[PDB]
Amino acid sequence: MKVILLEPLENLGDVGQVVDVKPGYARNYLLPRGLAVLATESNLKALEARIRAQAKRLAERKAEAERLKEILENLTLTIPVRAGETKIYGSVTAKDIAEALSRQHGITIDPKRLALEKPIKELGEYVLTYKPHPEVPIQLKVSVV
Amino acid sequence: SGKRPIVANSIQRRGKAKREGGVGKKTTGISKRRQYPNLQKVRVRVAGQEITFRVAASHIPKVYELVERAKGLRLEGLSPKEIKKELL
RNA sequence: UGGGAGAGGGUGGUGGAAUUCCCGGAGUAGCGGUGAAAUGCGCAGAUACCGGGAGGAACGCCGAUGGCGAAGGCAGCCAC
RNA sequence: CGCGGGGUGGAGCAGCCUGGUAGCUCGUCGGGCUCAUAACCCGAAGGUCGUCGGUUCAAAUCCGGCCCCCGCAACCA
RNA sequence: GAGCCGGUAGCGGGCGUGGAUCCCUGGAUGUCCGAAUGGGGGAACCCGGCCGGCGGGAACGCCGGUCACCGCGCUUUUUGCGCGGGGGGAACCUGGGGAACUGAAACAUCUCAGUACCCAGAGGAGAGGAAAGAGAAAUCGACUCCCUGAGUAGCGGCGAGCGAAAGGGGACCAGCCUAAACCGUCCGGCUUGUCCGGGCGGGGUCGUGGGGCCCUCGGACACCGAAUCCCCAGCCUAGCC
RNA sequence: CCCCGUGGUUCGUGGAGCCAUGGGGGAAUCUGGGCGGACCACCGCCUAAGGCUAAGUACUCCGGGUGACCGAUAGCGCACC
RNA sequence: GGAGGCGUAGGGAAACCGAGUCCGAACAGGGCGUCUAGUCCGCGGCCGUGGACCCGAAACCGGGCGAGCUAGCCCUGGCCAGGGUGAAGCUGGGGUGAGACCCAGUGGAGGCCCGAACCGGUGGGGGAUGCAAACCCCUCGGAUGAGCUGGGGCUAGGAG
RNA sequence: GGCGGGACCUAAGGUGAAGCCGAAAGGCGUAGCCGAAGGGCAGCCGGUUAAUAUUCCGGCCCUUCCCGCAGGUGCGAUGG
RNA sequence: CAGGCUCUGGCGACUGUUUACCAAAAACACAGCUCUCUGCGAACUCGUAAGAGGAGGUAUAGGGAGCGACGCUUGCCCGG
RNA sequence: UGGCUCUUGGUCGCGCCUGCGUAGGAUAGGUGGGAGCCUGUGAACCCCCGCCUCCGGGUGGGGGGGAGGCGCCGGUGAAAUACCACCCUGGCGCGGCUGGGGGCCUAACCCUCGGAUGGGGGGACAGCGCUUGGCGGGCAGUUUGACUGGGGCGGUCGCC
RNA sequence: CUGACUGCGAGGCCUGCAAGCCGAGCAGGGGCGAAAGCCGGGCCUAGUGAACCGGUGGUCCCGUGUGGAAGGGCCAUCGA
Ligand SMILES: [Mg+2]
Ligand SMILES: [Mg+2]
Ligand SMILES: [Mg+2]
Ligand SMILES: [Mg+2]
Ligand SMILES: [Mg+2]
Ligand SMILES: [Mg+2]
Ligand SMILES: [Mg+2]
Ligand SMILES: [Mg+2]
Ligand SMILES: [Mg+2]
Ligand SMILES: [Mg+2]
Ligand SMILES: [Mg+2]
Ligand SMILES: [Mg+2]
Ligand SMILES: [Mg+2]
Ligand SMILES: [Mg+2]
Ligand SMILES: [Mg+2]
Ligand SMILES: [Mg+2]
Ligand SMILES: [Mg+2]
Ligand SMILES: [Mg+2]
Ligand SMILES: [Mg+2]
Ligand SMILES: [Mg+2]
Ligand SMILES: [Mg+2]
Ligand SMILES: [Mg+2]
Ligand SMILES: [Mg+2]
Ligand SMILES: [Mg+2]
Ligand SMILES: [Mg+2]
Ligand SMILES: [Mg+2]
Ligand SMILES: [Mg+2]
Ligand SMILES: [Mg+2]
Ligand SMILES: [Mg+2]
Ligand SMILES: [Mg+2]
Ligand SMILES: [Mg+2]
Ligand SMILES: [Mg+2]
Ligand SMILES: [Mg+2]
Ligand SMILES: [Mg+2]
Ligand SMILES: [Mg+2]
Ligand SMILES: [Mg+2]
Ligand SMILES: [Mg+2]
Ligand SMILES: [Mg+2]
Ligand SMILES: [Mg+2]
Ligand SMILES: [Mg+2]
Ligand SMILES: [Mg+2]
Ligand SMILES: [Mg+2]
Ligand SMILES: [Mg+2]
Ligand SMILES: [Mg+2]
Ligand SMILES: [Mg+2]
Ligand SMILES: [Mg+2]
Ligand SMILES: [Mg+2]
Ligand SMILES: [Mg+2]
Ligand SMILES: [Mg+2]
Ligand SMILES: [Mg+2]
Ligand SMILES: [Mg+2]
Ligand SMILES: [Mg+2]
Ligand SMILES: [Mg+2]
Ligand SMILES: [Mg+2]
Ligand SMILES: [Mg+2]
Ligand SMILES: [Mg+2]
Ligand SMILES: [Mg+2]
Ligand SMILES: [Mg+2]
Ligand SMILES: [Mg+2]
Ligand SMILES: [Mg+2]
Ligand SMILES: [Mg+2]
Ligand SMILES: [Mg+2]
Ligand SMILES: [Mg+2]
Ligand SMILES: [Mg+2]
Ligand SMILES: [Mg+2]
Ligand SMILES: [Mg+2]
Ligand SMILES: [Mg+2]
Ligand SMILES: [Mg+2]
Ligand SMILES: [Mg+2]
Ligand SMILES: [Mg+2]
Ligand SMILES: [Mg+2]
Ligand SMILES: [Mg+2]
Ligand SMILES: [Mg+2]
Ligand SMILES: [Mg+2]
Ligand SMILES: [Mg+2]
Ligand SMILES: [Mg+2]
Ligand SMILES: [Mg+2]
Ligand SMILES: [Mg+2]
Ligand SMILES: [Mg+2]
Ligand SMILES: [Mg+2]
Ligand SMILES: [Mg+2]
Ligand SMILES: [Mg+2]
Ligand SMILES: [Mg+2]
Ligand SMILES: [Mg+2]
Ligand SMILES: [Mg+2]
Ligand SMILES: [Mg+2]
Ligand SMILES: [Mg+2]
Ligand SMILES: [Mg+2]
Ligand SMILES: [Mg+2]
Ligand SMILES: [Mg+2]
Ligand SMILES: [Mg+2]
Ligand SMILES: [Mg+2]
Ligand SMILES: [Mg+2]
Ligand SMILES: [Mg+2]
Ligand SMILES: [Mg+2]
Ligand SMILES: [Mg+2]
Ligand SMILES: [Mg+2]
Ligand SMILES: [Mg+2]
Ligand SMILES: [Mg+2]
Ligand SMILES: [Mg+2]
Ligand SMILES: [Mg+2]
Ligand SMILES: [Mg+2]
Ligand SMILES: [Mg+2]
Ligand SMILES: [Mg+2]
Ligand SMILES: [Mg+2]
Ligand SMILES: [Mg+2]
Ligand SMILES: [Mg+2]
Ligand SMILES: [Mg+2]
Ligand SMILES: [Mg+2]
Ligand SMILES: [Mg+2]
Ligand SMILES: [Mg+2]
Ligand SMILES: [Mg+2]
Ligand SMILES: [Mg+2]
Ligand SMILES: [Mg+2]
Ligand SMILES: [Mg+2]
Ligand SMILES: [Mg+2]
Ligand SMILES: [Mg+2]
Ligand SMILES: [Mg+2]
Ligand SMILES: [Mg+2]
Ligand SMILES: [Mg+2]
Ligand SMILES: [Mg+2]
Ligand SMILES: [Mg+2]
Ligand SMILES: [Mg+2]
Ligand SMILES: [Mg+2]
Ligand SMILES: [Mg+2]
Ligand SMILES: [Mg+2]
Ligand SMILES: [Mg+2]
Ligand SMILES: [Mg+2]
Ligand SMILES: [Mg+2]
Ligand SMILES: [Mg+2]
Ligand SMILES: [Mg+2]
Ligand SMILES: [Mg+2]
Ligand SMILES: [Mg+2]
Ligand SMILES: [Mg+2]
Ligand SMILES: [Mg+2]
Ligand SMILES: [Mg+2]
Ligand SMILES: [Mg+2]
Ligand SMILES: [Mg+2]
Ligand SMILES: [Mg+2]
Ligand SMILES: [Mg+2]
Ligand SMILES: [Mg+2]
Ligand SMILES: [Mg+2]
Ligand SMILES: [Mg+2]
Ligand SMILES: [Mg+2]
Ligand SMILES: [Mg+2]
Ligand SMILES: [Mg+2]
Ligand SMILES: [Mg+2]
Ligand SMILES: [Mg+2]
Ligand SMILES: [Mg+2]
Ligand SMILES: [Mg+2]
Ligand SMILES: [Mg+2]
Ligand SMILES: [Mg+2]
Ligand SMILES: [Mg+2]
Ligand SMILES: [Mg+2]
Ligand SMILES: [Mg+2]
Ligand SMILES: [Mg+2]
Ligand SMILES: [Mg+2]
Ligand SMILES: [Mg+2]
Ligand SMILES: [Mg+2]
Ligand SMILES: [Mg+2]
Ligand SMILES: [Mg+2]
Ligand SMILES: [Mg+2]
Ligand SMILES: [Mg+2]
Ligand SMILES: [Mg+2]
Ligand SMILES: [Mg+2]
Ligand SMILES: [Mg+2]
Ligand SMILES: [Mg+2]
Ligand SMILES: [Mg+2]
Ligand SMILES: [Mg+2]
Ligand SMILES: [Mg+2]
Ligand SMILES: [Mg+2]
Ligand SMILES: [Mg+2]
Ligand SMILES: [Mg+2]
Ligand SMILES: [Mg+2]
Ligand SMILES: [Mg+2]
Ligand SMILES: [Mg+2]
Ligand SMILES: [Mg+2]
Ligand SMILES: [Mg+2]
Ligand SMILES: [Mg+2]
Ligand SMILES: [Mg+2]
Ligand SMILES: [Mg+2]
Ligand SMILES: [Mg+2]
Ligand SMILES: [Mg+2]
Ligand SMILES: [Mg+2]
Ligand SMILES: [Mg+2]
Ligand SMILES: [Mg+2]
Ligand SMILES: [Mg+2]
Ligand SMILES: [Mg+2]
Ligand SMILES: [Mg+2]
Ligand SMILES: [Mg+2]
Ligand SMILES: [Mg+2]
Ligand SMILES: [Mg+2]
Ligand SMILES: [Mg+2]
Ligand SMILES: [Mg+2]
Ligand SMILES: [Mg+2]
Ligand SMILES: [Mg+2]
Ligand SMILES: [Mg+2]
Ligand SMILES: [Mg+2]
Ligand SMILES: [Mg+2]
Ligand SMILES: [Mg+2]
Ligand SMILES: [Mg+2]
Ligand SMILES: [Mg+2]
Ligand SMILES: [Mg+2]
Ligand SMILES: [Mg+2]
Ligand SMILES: [Mg+2]
Ligand SMILES: [Mg+2]
Ligand SMILES: [Mg+2]
Ligand SMILES: [Mg+2]
Ligand SMILES: [Mg+2]
Ligand SMILES: [Mg+2]
Ligand SMILES: [Mg+2]
Ligand SMILES: [Mg+2]
Ligand SMILES: [Mg+2]
Ligand SMILES: [Mg+2]
Ligand SMILES: [Mg+2]
Ligand SMILES: [Mg+2]
Ligand SMILES: [Mg+2]
Ligand SMILES: [Mg+2]
Ligand SMILES: [Mg+2]
Ligand SMILES: [Mg+2]
Ligand SMILES: [Mg+2]
Ligand SMILES: [Mg+2]
Repeated sequence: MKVILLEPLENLGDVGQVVDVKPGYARNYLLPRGLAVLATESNLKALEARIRAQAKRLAERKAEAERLKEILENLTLTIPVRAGETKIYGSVTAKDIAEALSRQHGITIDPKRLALEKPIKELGEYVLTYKPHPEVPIQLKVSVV
Repeated sequence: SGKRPIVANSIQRRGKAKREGGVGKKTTGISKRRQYPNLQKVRVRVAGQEITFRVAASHIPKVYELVERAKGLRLEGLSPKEIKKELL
């Protein structure tokens, strides 16, 4: 019988797959113990939702990180800070960045996604990196003045 | 019996023993026999409680298939027998 | 009173050896048996050999020109 | 009638499969030996391998047909 | 329209043209039993719960209503509410089950026979019914029943027996609803999704195939019309000239 | 639909179809699918796996009508409690 | 009311042919068939299929009714005069190392004995259209047991 | 009201909610219920009628229930 | 009211049971012997089944068969 | 009617491989292509191993190694040995396909336990449904000839 | 040398039916003899079995709407 396993099963396969197993094995084990479900014409449909949804869901999430890819790449981030001769007065972390970035223009970004752990304590310009999408990063130009 | 989605009252028919050649001639010895329908028990969860089906071998899936249509149903509160009826 | 020797007797328990049987392992044409041979046993897998198990009976060497008891009779081993 | 197994010395069997080997037991005759049969030991005659036929260098062997026995399930107006 | 208080007189006592008896129609009353049903039970008996009533009535008794069970819907569950069933019926009918004698001059196939009988179910009927038909006619056109086809075709220890249809002639004549595609709604499931499926409503019903969604048509006034509903004609339930 | 076991039909295994279904395998949606007596081709027929349907037909407990039907051993078992 | 039926053509299994046709190569022979004949109704004789002149089994099969008789069992009651015999055990004494065992007394066992009720029915007689579809008289067996018996209950037709 | 039976109990057996099986009819069966010469249960002597009598009458004796009351106590069940 | 007795043989040990209504026996039953099945959801029995009995028993138990107290004893033949 | 795992037979193509009576140099499985060819796509010879086994040779992996290594033919025999083409006997490896065998499991199914949406035991067995064959007077229907100095036993039954 | 021929058959024996039995002559074709002529088995009278069921070969036939196949009929012959 055709079934839909919603659980990493050794011999069978990973979640969401469709494999036909022996009747009993599914009628007295899988289905009963809540591992897979009788893949009827009904569930096959609701499965297409699982696919199409999650699909265009991250395909539109990567399509939105496509707008930040175009604008965050062709723009420099000038940060008006104080500094002695080489190193900075205050100190710029990932907040002083996503903050003055949301202000100087209005772009909404998280200091969490922004790939930087080092609390910038030197003056000059650098090339940061932001991670909106796992496979579509964006090098955010810096300019700590 | 046979009273389930199957509905297969075991009907009797003839069971005749024949001696012959087949391509030489043929004769017989007739009797009456009761042909029962292969019928097994099917226990299944179904919402709260459990539930048994004295169903046939043919219409086994029909049960679990029905259990599927049952998810689109609203039931609860001590429903041993009443589940079956309200179960189509 | 004090010591000793002993298969003296009865009870409960216990040890190894070996026989047969069954299981498992390996292996093949013969095994067995007599003066000789047959009956019998084995290609359905015997004999020979290896491992595990079951059971009963009798106790090798010590042991003898030996000991013990009334006679019959009494022997592996421990205790009563 | 259809299926498959074989016919091997006076007799049965191994050889057959996957051809280069007629051998084995007993009988029987002569020899050894014994009180005697026997055991046991030496040697020997007897088989176109049921038949006819084919392929091969050679056919008991592999194969076709023919004769017979034995086995098999089935059949009988 | 003159008598009457059944058969049925007698004993006894009454009633009727202020129109009885009698005949019809509707209503009332209808103990106890019996599907029996509050519970029990050996039918016509026995005991009881709750509300109300009667009696000095608390005991006790009586009276009136009420309380079986099963199904479907309502109750989100339990507890209640409504609709229905149960049982009987000469014969008839469909369905579920189903002999043997007997015959074959024996008997086992075959026969009797789907007969007898059993059981369940229906109703004034039942069954069946608009084609996944028939069958050889580029034919018929639901079903049922009568005649015919025909003791034919064919079936058969090819024995005994068994025995059909097409078609033709007549009776009567009727054709509809739905599931699914598709659109809308309320509920909970949940992996929460542009969905799953439940119910509901719109939609749709077919053989030259039909339907659905989209596009064009103007697409509606119209037409078809109840197997339902209302009225009435007539008609049966007493009589009169 | 196919096969195994059977019922119906005129059909008793028979060249055995068609209709039904107890067991098993197990599909498609008009380029679908059954059928016209094994089976193939060709030609034609018909749309299965939901339901409903008046009339014509059966019967006679019951009321009526009639009889080359009986007339009390007949005729229903019973003319009559 | 002509649907339908019989008849006006037969031969052959059939294809088919036709006053002919079948076998066969046949212009032989021969089998069958032409030379014309009917239908419809009434009545009567006989036959078929029906119960089929009339009366009669032993049987068989379906469904149902009975264990108030008879058999067994389940449940709960009841009954069994009187007499006899005298096991075990027990006690005392004897005995032995202790004991076995012995004796006496006590004791009251038993599908024990005899014998009524009670149950049954051996042998003879009668009875035989009986008092009676199994009785009567004499006689005889059991009689605390596998006993008899009341009431309640279960089991049945190839079944009990 | 007092004997016998029921408005008490249970026995085999029957019935039979639950539950199980059977082509139909039906078959099995826990609980409870039904079911008795068994368990529980308060009347003895005598008189009187043409006929009935622990039944009517006499004498002596007794039970259940309801209501009220005085006193005593954690009272109370289909459950132990 | 109220045994006639004795001796000897056959069968069956014995009390018991039977052919209501021609047979009470030498027949059957019996204690005890042997064989055989059965490891428990037992074998066997009734039922289509559910189930029940077996048995709220467990190989010293239960089913079947034969023989028939007790004593002595039970021989040879698996070819069918 | 299920999970896993060891094991084993069948089977289809393909990969690799065993098959030695003498003669001829030999150990030529069949018929043939073909005198050319294998080798730096590194050989002859050595060293280690799996395996067939006629007792001697062959074949695959790897390393040393460095330029050779085979053959027709004459020969002899039934035929010929560069390499190559296919196939036969039997074998090994691959996956498909399908069946047998054993062991463990738990969840179907069954049993069971102060009721459990659970725990324990059995376990893909059993039970049951369909189909297969068999045993099967426990039960059912039914046959069991006739002539005949009665029947039965005996003899006979057609033809000359 | 294969007349142990095919297609036939006037007539007649026998006889309840069915079955049995003789056969001139015709045609095709064939053997023997010069020919006439003979040959449709054996000097003759027993050496056998209706029908159904089916088998094997053959064939002008039938073939379920149509070509064809299955199946069948016909001639031959088989299993009492
Ligand atoms: Mg679908
Ligand atoms: Mg700037
Ligand atoms: Mg600045
Ligand atoms: Mg199934
Ligand atoms: Mg299936
Ligand atoms: Mg409800
Ligand atoms: Mg001292
Ligand atoms: Mg000592
Ligand atoms: Mg010892
Ligand atoms: Mg030897
Ligand atoms: Mg031997
Ligand atoms: Mg041997
Ligand atoms: Mg001595
Ligand atoms: Mg074969
Ligand atoms: Mg064989
Ligand atoms: Mg030999
Ligand atoms: Mg010799
Ligand atoms: Mg030979
Ligand atoms: Mg030869
Ligand atoms: Mg045979
Ligand atoms: Mg009067
Ligand atoms: Mg009045
Ligand atoms: Mg009136
Ligand atoms: Mg009235
Ligand atoms: Mg009643
Ligand atoms: Mg009521
Ligand atoms: Mg009141
Ligand atoms: Mg009261
Ligand atoms: Mg009341
Ligand atoms: Mg409800
Ligand atoms: Mg509510
Ligand atoms: Mg509701
Ligand atoms: Mg409710
Ligand atoms: Mg609801
Ligand atoms: Mg309501
Ligand atoms: Mg009602
Ligand atoms: Mg009714
Ligand atoms: Mg009714
Ligand atoms: Mg009727
Ligand atoms: Mg009927
Ligand atoms: Mg007859
Ligand atoms: Mg007879
Ligand atoms: Mg008959
Ligand atoms: Mg019959
Ligand atoms: Mg019939
Ligand atoms: Mg029927
Ligand atoms: Mg019927
Ligand atoms: Mg009815
Ligand atoms: Mg109708
Ligand atoms: Mg209908
Ligand atoms: Mg047709
Ligand atoms: Mg009419
Ligand atoms: Mg007719
Ligand atoms: Mg016949
Ligand atoms: Mg008939
Ligand atoms: Mg018939
Ligand atoms: Mg018929
Ligand atoms: Mg017609
Ligand atoms: Mg739907
Ligand atoms: Mg839908
Ligand atoms: Mg929606
Ligand atoms: Mg809808
Ligand atoms: Mg609508
Ligand atoms: Mg509509
Ligand atoms: Mg269309
Ligand atoms: Mg119009
Ligand atoms: Mg109009
Ligand atoms: Mg209008
Ligand atoms: Mg009007
Ligand atoms: Mg009128
Ligand atoms: Mg009227
Ligand atoms: Mg009038
Ligand atoms: Mg079909
Ligand atoms: Mg067809
Ligand atoms: Mg089916
Ligand atoms: Mg399967
Ligand atoms: Mg489509
Ligand atoms: Mg058709
Ligand atoms: Mg068809
Ligand atoms: Mg056809
Ligand atoms: Mg076509
Ligand atoms: Mg339809
Ligand atoms: Mg009429
Ligand atoms: Mg009248
Ligand atoms: Mg009348
Ligand atoms: Mg008259
Ligand atoms: Mg007159
Ligand atoms: Mg009369
Ligand atoms: Mg004709
Ligand atoms: Mg004809
Ligand atoms: Mg002819
Ligand atoms: Mg002529
Ligand atoms: Mg003429
Ligand atoms: Mg004429
Ligand atoms: Mg004429
Ligand atoms: Mg005439
Ligand atoms: Mg005339
Ligand atoms: Mg007449
Ligand atoms: Mg006449
Ligand atoms: Mg006549
Ligand atoms: Mg007649
Ligand atoms: Mg008579
Ligand atoms: Mg008669
Ligand atoms: Mg009979
Ligand atoms: Mg009785
Ligand atoms: Mg008494
Ligand atoms: Mg007394
Ligand atoms: Mg006494
Ligand atoms: Mg005394
Ligand atoms: Mg004494
Ligand atoms: Mg003493
Ligand atoms: Mg003493
Ligand atoms: Mg003493
Ligand atoms: Mg003493
Ligand atoms: Mg003494
Ligand atoms: Mg003593
Ligand atoms: Mg004494
Ligand atoms: Mg004493
Ligand atoms: Mg005394
Ligand atoms: Mg006594
Ligand atoms: Mg006595
Ligand atoms: Mg008596
Ligand atoms: Mg008597
Ligand atoms: Mg006597
Ligand atoms: Mg006498
Ligand atoms: Mg006696
Ligand atoms: Mg006595
Ligand atoms: Mg009694
Ligand atoms: Mg009864
Ligand atoms: Mg009361
Ligand atoms: Mg009870
Ligand atoms: Mg009951
Ligand atoms: Mg009962
Ligand atoms: Mg009970
Ligand atoms: Mg009762
Ligand atoms: Mg009772
Ligand atoms: Mg009492
Ligand atoms: Mg008193
Ligand atoms: Mg008086
Ligand atoms: Mg008084
Ligand atoms: Mg007071
Ligand atoms: Mg307290
Ligand atoms: Mg208290
Ligand atoms: Mg207290
Ligand atoms: Mg307290
Ligand atoms: Mg207290
Ligand atoms: Mg003597
Ligand atoms: Mg005796
Ligand atoms: Mg006796
Ligand atoms: Mg004895
Ligand atoms: Mg004796
Ligand atoms: Mg008795
Ligand atoms: Mg008795
Ligand atoms: Mg008696
Ligand atoms: Mg008697
Ligand atoms: Mg007597
Ligand atoms: Mg006696
Ligand atoms: Mg007896
Ligand atoms: Mg006896
Ligand atoms: Mg004995
Ligand atoms: Mg049974
Ligand atoms: Mg039981
Ligand atoms: Mg029990
Ligand atoms: Mg019990
Ligand atoms: Mg025993
Ligand atoms: Mg005896
Ligand atoms: Mg004896
Ligand atoms: Mg013995
Ligand atoms: Mg003996
Ligand atoms: Mg002897
Ligand atoms: Mg034997
Ligand atoms: Mg033997
Ligand atoms: Mg399996
Ligand atoms: Mg299986
Ligand atoms: Mg499977
Ligand atoms: Mg399987
Ligand atoms: Mg395997
Ligand atoms: Mg292997
Ligand atoms: Mg493989
Ligand atoms: Mg040489
Ligand atoms: Mg050499
Ligand atoms: Mg190359
Ligand atoms: Mg190396
Ligand atoms: Mg190295
Ligand atoms: Mg190398
Ligand atoms: Mg190298
Ligand atoms: Mg080297
Ligand atoms: Mg050359
Ligand atoms: Mg190979
Ligand atoms: Mg595979
Ligand atoms: Mg596979
Ligand atoms: Mg296993
Ligand atoms: Mg295990
Ligand atoms: Mg475990
Ligand atoms: Mg386990
Ligand atoms: Mg478990
Ligand atoms: Mg476990
Ligand atoms: Mg299952
Ligand atoms: Mg249990
Ligand atoms: Mg469990
Ligand atoms: Mg296993
Ligand atoms: Mg199985
Ligand atoms: Mg069978
Ligand atoms: Mg037997
Ligand atoms: Mg018999
Ligand atoms: Mg038999
Ligand atoms: Mg008969
Ligand atoms: Mg016969
Ligand atoms: Mg006779
Ligand atoms: Mg004669
Ligand atoms: Mg005579
Ligand atoms: Mg010539
Ligand atoms: Mg003749
Ligand atoms: Mg001539
Ligand atoms: Mg001649
Ligand atoms: Mg002759
Ligand atoms: Mg002759
Ligand atoms: Mg021809
Ligand atoms: Mg031809
Ligand atoms: Mg034709
Ligand atoms: Mg033919
Ligand atoms: Mg022959």
